[PDB]
Amino acid sequence: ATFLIWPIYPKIEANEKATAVWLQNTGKTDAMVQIRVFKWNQDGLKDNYSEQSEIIPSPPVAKIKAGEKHMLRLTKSVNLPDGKEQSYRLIVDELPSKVSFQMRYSIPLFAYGKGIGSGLTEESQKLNAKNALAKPVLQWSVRNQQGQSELYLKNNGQKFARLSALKTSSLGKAAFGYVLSNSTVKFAIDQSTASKIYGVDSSGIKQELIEITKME
Amino acid sequence: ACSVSASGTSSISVPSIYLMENGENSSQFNSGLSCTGFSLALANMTYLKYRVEQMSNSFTNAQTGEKLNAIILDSNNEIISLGQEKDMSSFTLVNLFSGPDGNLPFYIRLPAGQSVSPGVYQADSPLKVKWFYSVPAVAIVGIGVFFESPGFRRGGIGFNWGSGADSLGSLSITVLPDCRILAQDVNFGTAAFLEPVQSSMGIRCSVNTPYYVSLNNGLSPQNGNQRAMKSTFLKYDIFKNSSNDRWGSRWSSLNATINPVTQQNYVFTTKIVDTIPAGTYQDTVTVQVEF
Repeated sequence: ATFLIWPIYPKIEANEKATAVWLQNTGKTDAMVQIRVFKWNQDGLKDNYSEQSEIIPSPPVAKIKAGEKHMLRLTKSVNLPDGKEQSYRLIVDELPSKVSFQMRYSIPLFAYGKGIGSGLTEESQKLNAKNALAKPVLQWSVRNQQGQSELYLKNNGQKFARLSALKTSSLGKAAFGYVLSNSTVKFAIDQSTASKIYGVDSSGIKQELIEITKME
Repeated sequence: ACSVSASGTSSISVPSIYLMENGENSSQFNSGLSCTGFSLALANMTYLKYRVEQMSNSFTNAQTGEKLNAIILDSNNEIISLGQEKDMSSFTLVNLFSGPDGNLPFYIRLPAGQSVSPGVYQADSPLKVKWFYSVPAVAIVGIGVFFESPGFRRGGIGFNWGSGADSLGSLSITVLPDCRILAQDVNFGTAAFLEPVQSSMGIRCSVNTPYYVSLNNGLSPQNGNQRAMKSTFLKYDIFKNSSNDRWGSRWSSLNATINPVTQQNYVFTTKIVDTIPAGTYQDTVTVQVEF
């Protein structure tokens, strides 16, 4: 079964009560889809996910037959705190001697309280124009646990950073890294730079070269 | 009444691969002219002529220079072209006004196999239209009342289209990231115990869309993280390429057979781990794609 799901970077603006994600089967076989939405935080310097009722997906399960197009409604049950970007993960499970494969899409989802937006629309860009911290503000530090080396990234801004390439010239085997707003995360590294790291952020409308200074 | 939009933006969003393979169906947007309270009695002729004074079928992404081409149509789904007026006056034209705002719709259509990176593709010029109209009004607002552009005369006063009223609006197409996954079955051989199988999984993603691909431990893990196929159970595992590196919970989209809309292909070998009799065992493994 050929499954098409978009958008894969959805968001709910401050003045929107819900957004939509499309589920479309272009194959010739039917598929079953389960939809869940988890709250996403980086407490404990790592990605944690939890059950939540703030964003309710409708429907929670759907049969997507050949040629069908269903809407997945993501609706806010309550209003979010002013000036805050809430992070979530949309999880949709696609089910069309042998070993067969079924799909699972982990999709980033962001919802916005008053006075802050995604920045991918003109209206949300104006909202963030009136907000100084409506961007990622990143700091790094390297402290080495039991007993390897780990890179720490801190975000002091009110919006997330989606980082792709780091270093100063690149860490293969790292497609992306998320540093959520008002959060700190750590990674697995080696080598020495002992300054400020150079990175690329894909959070906004275009790939911006973002500078991240060392914590000291 | 009838009014003309002096400023405004219309936007459609399409995912990129679907755009390449299917184009985009006639999407309705606001022409610039809107009417509410029009009569639906079809008793009085609705005069309406437009002149497109400015328009572009080219849509440009400011940050790459890439472009999309679009067809624009006029609510009878007739292609509109600069430098040519079209009189749409009929008795039934009044039923094309759509939505609560009574927007007279235009349509945008994207054909072909246009392949472009995700981003905002803005019309190279705004859509500026001059309108000449006289629309019968519903009876409760008056008898014989019409919503008219400036200087209009329905006809000791001759018929006159007047000087017209100008609308102006911008058009934008947002191309969205998009990924397709194709993962076929791994079919082991006969029975009466099974050679390994080197297969592959394919992912066609839009250009700047990184991801991690993880595989779970199937429906019947035996000691927590040992994959096994259900008949008793038969233990197996999955390894990246032809190596001894277990593929599990992962594989970065940057690190497997990626040449250039991009396509990644992931080669993996499935091996039996144990004398254990036949046969016909099965498992289903979850492929998680994480953006």
